[PDB]
Amino acid sequence: QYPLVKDLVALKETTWFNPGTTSLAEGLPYVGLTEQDVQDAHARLSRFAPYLAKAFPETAATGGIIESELVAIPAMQKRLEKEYQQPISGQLLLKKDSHLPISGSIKARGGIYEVLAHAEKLALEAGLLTLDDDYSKLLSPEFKQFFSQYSIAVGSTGNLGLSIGIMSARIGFKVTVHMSADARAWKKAKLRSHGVTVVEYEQDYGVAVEEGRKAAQSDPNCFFIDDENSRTLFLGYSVAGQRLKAQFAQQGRIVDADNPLFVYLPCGVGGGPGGVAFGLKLAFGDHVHCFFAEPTHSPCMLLGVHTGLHDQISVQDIGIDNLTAADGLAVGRASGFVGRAMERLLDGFYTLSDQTMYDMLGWLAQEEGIRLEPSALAGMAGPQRVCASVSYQQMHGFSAEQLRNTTHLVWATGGGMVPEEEMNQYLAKGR
Ligand SMILES: *Cc1c(COP(=O)(O)O)cnc(C)c1O
Ligand SMILES: [K+]
Repeated sequence: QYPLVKDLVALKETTWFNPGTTSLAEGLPYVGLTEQDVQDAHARLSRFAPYLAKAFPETAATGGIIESELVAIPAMQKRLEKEYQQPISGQLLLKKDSHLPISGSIKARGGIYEVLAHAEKLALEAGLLTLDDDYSKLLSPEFKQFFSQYSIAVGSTGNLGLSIGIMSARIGFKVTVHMSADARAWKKAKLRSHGVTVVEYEQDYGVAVEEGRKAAQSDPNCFFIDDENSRTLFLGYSVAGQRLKAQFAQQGRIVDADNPLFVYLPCGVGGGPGGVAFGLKLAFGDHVHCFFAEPTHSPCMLLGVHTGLHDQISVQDIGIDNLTAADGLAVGRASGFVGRAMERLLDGFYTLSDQTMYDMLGWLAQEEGIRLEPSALAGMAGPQRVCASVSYQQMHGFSAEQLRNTTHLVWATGGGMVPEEEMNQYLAKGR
């Protein structure tokens, strides 16, 4: 076998288990954020819940908590064991962030949160709002006019654009989304139907984000959503940790030393999976084990963490084209901060090809009736990478029994809003 980086260079599916993981206590100083920060995010989303229930009536029945289902997928589990000839110990579950309301992706967590935090900040500073107000008052025509004086910009592939576009437009902000090549036509149409300005290019994610950042700095009433650097996005994602813990409790599922939880997180820039992993660590401690999953054509986070260069190296530095069917994950350079903040708290990083993603996407639809976009399948290959590795199991001291009592949680990150035509194209690609 090649050394790891040569696998990367060759676009071979590969797996790196992190030999420098630490206890939660030993890792926490390096995060730069705390459980108090995470609880402040929960509290902010709770303050906005009465606004959201009215602004987006699809959330009224939970109102307006933005949360997704946690489901068991034992038919898919058996299918994976059949197709890849590797047993999956324990139970396989799926977290359906693909089916979050409003924008149908994990970006409905961090993207939406960042937009709400920005509105709140402006409204507070204007003297228009206090923390103990009923936030549904923000729906008033006066508030919409207030927010119309401010603009938001974002670069995206873009579930992020979709999330920040739809939320910002509903609030009353002017919003422009700078879209990478190609970004799906349906997403641009969807944004334009919400009164969002979209600016189309023909370079990748990093260029779109760069040009979007440039345009927002030209105006003190324009706020750039910076997915490479925003801790606010990260915190919006991290809210998922306690939400999941509460679901596990409700469902009567134990997470402890004897019943470990392994979580498999698709990774673009790292804010999404990093933020979720942080919230998970605070919720479950040393008993949750987190794995990032990237396309073979975009292994930016694995590359950054493995080499210790983080955002100082890109996939293109190693001759990789950053072209993948997994749009949400087609990020060529890791986060400005997530790798350093989180490496001690991440058990491993792996890559999988577009074809693997497409094959699994079809199997999931066949076995479970759940239809996702290719990006959302990246975690699905994780349980078998982990179960096959004797060295990973020995590294962490996992017994046969602990492995039988493991929960494997695949984090689905997008797909619920993909139109039938595009979904049928996805299904046509798998074998
Ligand atoms: C945002 C996104 C991810 C993870 O993205 P990050 O850039 O790491 O935050 C994964 N899957 C989908 C479908 C996404 O939209
Ligand atoms: K990536």
